[PDB]
Amino acid sequence: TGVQDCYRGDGQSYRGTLSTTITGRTCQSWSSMTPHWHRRIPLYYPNAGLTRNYCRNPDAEIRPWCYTMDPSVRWEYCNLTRCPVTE
Ligand SMILES: O=C(O)[C@@H](Cc1ccccc1)[C@H]1CCNC1
Repeated sequence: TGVQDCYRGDGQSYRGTLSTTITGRTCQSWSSMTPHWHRRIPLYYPNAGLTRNYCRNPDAEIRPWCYTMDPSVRWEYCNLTRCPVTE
């Protein structure tokens, strides 16, 4: 058996609710500008599902990511694995 939650391709299609980074930090809400001010917002990325603080990939990084709630760490890849391509 595989995982319950995972991304496919580069994860631009990911619409799950994972909200922690590879180091366990909490993702910052996309609509919030604190601790990090940014432009990965629906104004610029209207198709990308930038909702709550869920891991997403609006700008075609290699895998899903988020800004973090740690003021010293702007962004990280999320703690999300790639869905098995095969059985
Ligand atoms: O830090 C950011 O907001 C951007 C890059 C950026 C830095 C400075 C100015 C504009 C863009 C990253 C987040 C993950 N993908 C690109």
